[PDB]
Amino acid sequence: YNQQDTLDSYKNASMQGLYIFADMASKDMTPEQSNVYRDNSYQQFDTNNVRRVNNRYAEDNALTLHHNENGAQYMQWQSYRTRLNTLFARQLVARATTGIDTILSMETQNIQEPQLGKGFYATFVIPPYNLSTHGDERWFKLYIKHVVDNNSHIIYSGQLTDTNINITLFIPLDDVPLNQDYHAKVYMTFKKSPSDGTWWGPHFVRDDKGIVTINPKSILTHFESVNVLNNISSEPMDFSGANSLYFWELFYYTPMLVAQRLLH
Amino acid sequence: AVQASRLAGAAADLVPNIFGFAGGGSRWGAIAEATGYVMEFSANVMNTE
Amino acid sequence: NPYKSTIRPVIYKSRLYLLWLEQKEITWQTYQTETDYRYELKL
Repeated sequence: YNQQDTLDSYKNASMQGLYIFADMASKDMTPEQSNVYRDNSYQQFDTNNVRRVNNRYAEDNALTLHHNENGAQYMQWQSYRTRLNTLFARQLVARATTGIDTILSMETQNIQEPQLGKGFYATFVIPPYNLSTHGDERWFKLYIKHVVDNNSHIIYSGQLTDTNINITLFIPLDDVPLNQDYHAKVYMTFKKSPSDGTWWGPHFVRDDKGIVTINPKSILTHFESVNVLNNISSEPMDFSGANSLYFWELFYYTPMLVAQRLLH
Repeated sequence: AVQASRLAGAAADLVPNIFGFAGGGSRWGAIAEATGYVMEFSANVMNTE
Repeated sequence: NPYKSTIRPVIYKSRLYLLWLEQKEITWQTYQTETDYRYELKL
């Protein structure tokens, strides 16, 4: 297909294609026959600026790959973004210039990952568990809303401690907001009060410059504190993400394997 | 001796060998090929020795 | 394999890097001699 800036243009694109069979013979596709496959799955076609992910043919946006300007690659689907590459090894060279004792050090494991997409880092403080406020089941869930679509999504799930819990989350923000008064909504649910209230959690809004603030109309009672880390555009290296295996591969397994070999 | 021989062949290979209305023809990869051959032989000589 | 020993080291991100300029030259007759150059900076 010819590259076009909008999905609206693929609706009438002169789709070329062909068929490949199990014996790896092929046949050309008839224009009518190509246009069927076009009209069913024109949304999966890549744009000039946005790269999409293909799917098995069928007869709610597609998965997408963004190459951010800061160097983070991430996969997006609806409100969810997940990192793909890691810039750890590109920052490590400075640590390697002073040798092994610095590679394995603690601050090395705190090299920052640049943030992915557009969003703000927010710190949420979970109030102490109490039976009267939260009920007998200690579960709680953080939900995000009014990002991409009105339907809410889960962003964190946990158990209420007697202590506070400090939870720092990257909150995605859309290219253009759905609502002018609040650009994102976050509410926390538990056993006692699983239902959401219209204003009953932190609402976030963003001005023309990159600063985010909490809407005073929203009610913070379900949180012991909410803070927006407007100065932060990065997060710690992730021992649970995609490269989690390689990071456990290096920081713990390799020293332990070496020590075990030196023991014998 | 083999390192000198391969480097000499690489350097003697980069000169063009077709001329007329058609030009060029030299092997731009000859230096990387010679470095590959000499590295290949290095493992063999370290094994023998 | 630089042109005219145009090689210059640099340190980038605390690692040693090499830049050199290669030139691939091609010539033929047409009597007049034509020449093609393609200058290629390697890192």
